[PDB]
Amino acid sequence: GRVTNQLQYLHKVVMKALWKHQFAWPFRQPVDAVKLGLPDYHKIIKQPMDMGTIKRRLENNYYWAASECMQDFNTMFTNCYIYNKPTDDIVLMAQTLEKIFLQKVASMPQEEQE
Amino acid sequence: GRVTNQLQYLHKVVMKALWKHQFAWPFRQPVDAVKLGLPDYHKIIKQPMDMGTIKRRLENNYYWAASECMQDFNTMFTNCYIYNKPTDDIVLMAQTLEKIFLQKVASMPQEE
Repeated sequence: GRVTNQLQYLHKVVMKALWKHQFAWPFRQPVDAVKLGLPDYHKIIKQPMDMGTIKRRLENNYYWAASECMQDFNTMFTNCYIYNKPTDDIVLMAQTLEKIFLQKVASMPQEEQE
Repeated sequence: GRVTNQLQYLHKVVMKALWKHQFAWPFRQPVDAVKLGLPDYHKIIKQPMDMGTIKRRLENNYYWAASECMQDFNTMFTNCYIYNKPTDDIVLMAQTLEKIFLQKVASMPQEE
């Protein structure tokens, strides 16, 4: 439970950009395995992650460190690559979003503090 | 070339930690589909990436920005998750290495 300059950057710069992205819609809420017809989803993916969860954690001071937040972003993207077929559009969508995520992390301010 | 603080950090902290990790050996050279009996590998993975290539690139000043090297690390990890079965050990190895990657990149100096 902490607010830092990096957490504020992850929230207000990085997440804000990804959230509004045209490929973001599948990732803004938990995967709904019922609605989507995916009865094996929770057998394969043991740690579901989504932007809504990450955003709410940033608003509620759940994270102590930027790295913790970056790990949740990574789990979200990795779940997608692991669950889905190589040829699924969703995989391309996740790669596109993940490249922005990495690009933005490369300009995160580096006085990890608060 | 002079080497930005970020690329120096990627070389001396990130690659340093990953290259010597005990889970690193599958990733140190390009995947050999012949040796590994993986006829579909190059059909699924269109951009192979490996730590030997990235390390070479870091030594020979191939990179113009940190994000470029970081993209290569990401491609290497993602290749693995896309090609391999969810239950393969290699996936667990990749995840562990990628966690270190992200942890270190969290503390990377600022650009410029």
